[PDB]
Amino acid sequence: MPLKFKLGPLSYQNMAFITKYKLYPVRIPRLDTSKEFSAYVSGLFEIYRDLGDKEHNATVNLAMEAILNELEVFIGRVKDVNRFYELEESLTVLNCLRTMYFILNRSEFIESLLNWINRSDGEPDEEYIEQVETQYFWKLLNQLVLRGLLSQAIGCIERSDLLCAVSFDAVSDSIELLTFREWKNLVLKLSQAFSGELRDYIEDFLLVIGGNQRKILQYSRTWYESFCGFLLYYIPSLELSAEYLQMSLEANVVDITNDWEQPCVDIISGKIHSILPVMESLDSCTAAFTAMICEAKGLFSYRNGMASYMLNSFAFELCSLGDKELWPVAIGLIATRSAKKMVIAELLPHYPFVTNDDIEWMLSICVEWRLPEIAKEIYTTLGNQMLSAHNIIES
Amino acid sequence: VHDVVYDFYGRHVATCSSDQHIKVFKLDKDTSNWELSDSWRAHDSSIVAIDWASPEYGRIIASASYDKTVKLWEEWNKLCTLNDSKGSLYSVKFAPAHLGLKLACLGNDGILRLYDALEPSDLRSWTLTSEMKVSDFCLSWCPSPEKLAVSALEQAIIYQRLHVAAKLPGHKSLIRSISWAPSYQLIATGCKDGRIRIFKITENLQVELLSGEVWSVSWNLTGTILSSAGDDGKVRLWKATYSNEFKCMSVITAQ
Repeated sequence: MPLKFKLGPLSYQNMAFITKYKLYPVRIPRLDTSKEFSAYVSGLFEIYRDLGDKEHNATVNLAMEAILNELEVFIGRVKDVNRFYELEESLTVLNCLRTMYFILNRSEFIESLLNWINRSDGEPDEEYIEQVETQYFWKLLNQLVLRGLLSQAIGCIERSDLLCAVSFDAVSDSIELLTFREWKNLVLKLSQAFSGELRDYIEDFLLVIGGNQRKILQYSRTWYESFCGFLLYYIPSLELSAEYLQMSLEANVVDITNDWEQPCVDIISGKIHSILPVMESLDSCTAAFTAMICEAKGLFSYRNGMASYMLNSFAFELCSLGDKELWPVAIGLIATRSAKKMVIAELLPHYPFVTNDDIEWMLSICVEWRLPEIAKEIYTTLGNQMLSAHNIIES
Repeated sequence: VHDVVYDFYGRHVATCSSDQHIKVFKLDKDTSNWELSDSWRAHDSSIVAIDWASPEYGRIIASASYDKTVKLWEEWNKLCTLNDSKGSLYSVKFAPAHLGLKLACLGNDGILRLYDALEPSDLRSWTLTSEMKVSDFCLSWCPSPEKLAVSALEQAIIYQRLHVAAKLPGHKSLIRSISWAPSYQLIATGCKDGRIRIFKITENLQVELLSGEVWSVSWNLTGTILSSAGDDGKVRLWKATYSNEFKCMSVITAQ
């Protein structure tokens, strides 16, 4: 049988007539049916419109807050799933990009780290209870200390503490504790001061809290658990970035499975760009908008710039979407000055205007963008509906 | 059922069934179902072509059938009738409003008819024909330099100003759809040799080709998402990479 497929504008309607005689209307897969997504866009676009402007540093990192927030919020609106899964995933990738180039001190950074790490849909919860000594406890004990999850760690230690308690007890006094450098002293004083095969597992654990690279790789189960571990327990510097990230990757490979893990590596590597083509695949919108921040911090209609490309190609999504309240975003984003003019000039035609206010706006454009050909004809639909009225009042 | 089209906005949709009469639907701004506006029997041979006109003038439909005719229709009710052909017509499409209101058809014969409807009164439905010459084929217009692409059996030509100016190389079999990128401009075709080709024209020609038999190909207005549909029994949609090779985003099955 011979299919056939005609296109838009969508807002959920493309036709698929075939062959017997049925007419099949159909939406563009993964297309965002407007939703509360309509609200999210504008919210970013306000962050966008607010940035027109050291001072640049601070202000940027702030706008990152804005953006990050705006996405955390939209993600809720959704939970209350596909669209949720691949949204959350954008978040963690993007929850990374902040921790690495948008904090530069000592307090806020660790938070974002821990944050970025555990918020990444990783929950041993059913398995905490599936462990309730032996091997399994030890592996887990440390995995918690790695992901910075200290209160959890302790909680699960409460199991069999009783029966060198003098050190155990002490360790908890220290784990409860985290200048921090003074901390690591106390942690080692104890490691060195320091009956069976269990007695051995114990020294290990002390090395993990002390930051024994070889060991933060022993009880680490995923390249990022180590990466984090190091940062938290070994020595916290970002100038050691590239080396923390290399050791970890030789130890335990990365998942091609989850389309989030790889991107964050590239974030830690400096190779940013390799983010944006993945980002789009998840949500074209936020990708276009992370692209921009990046550029902030740091006749040719494309390959003008890489960030200036997901902008214009995101605008062109909305102009085939139909949301009358998002065009002020399209054209807002879109504004070479003579080129824009020719682009605006073929877009404005398709604006779904209704209110006199809507038209009050559309004109507000023609003024600054000088598209007189565009108003003249408007005047004719407007002029016409008026005549239709007169012709009905006289009757 | 050989064709189905859209108005300038996306509300109505005209369909020429297997049955000589041509339906026209529209969906309610209230609930999304597709409702019938009118249905009437014009030509005798199952219609194979259809287009809507630009609203710069009003609301009009052009049909094309194997009764060697093409007719203009307003609100519906017939206006004018074109019977220059000595052979059935296979395809029809209104030129882009940007030039005005002209038309172009193609049929079994080989006559590239271009009926231009004009007048300083601006409102007359009078139409004289400017035609020049080169089974299954079709044709497509370019929106912006008055140019249109044409598909014959296994061939693909590009005319300008009726003055040939470029041909599209490749098709190893009978072509089936021709679409001009809404805009350098680019064209797409659904060949029978079982593959989709995207050619890129500047000011010359290139190609970026992706692999049953392809049948119908479509663009949208922006994001320039292409539509391959074929005997595979599915529909695929393509976007452009940062570097212009097209890649498939997602697929729809009719298993």
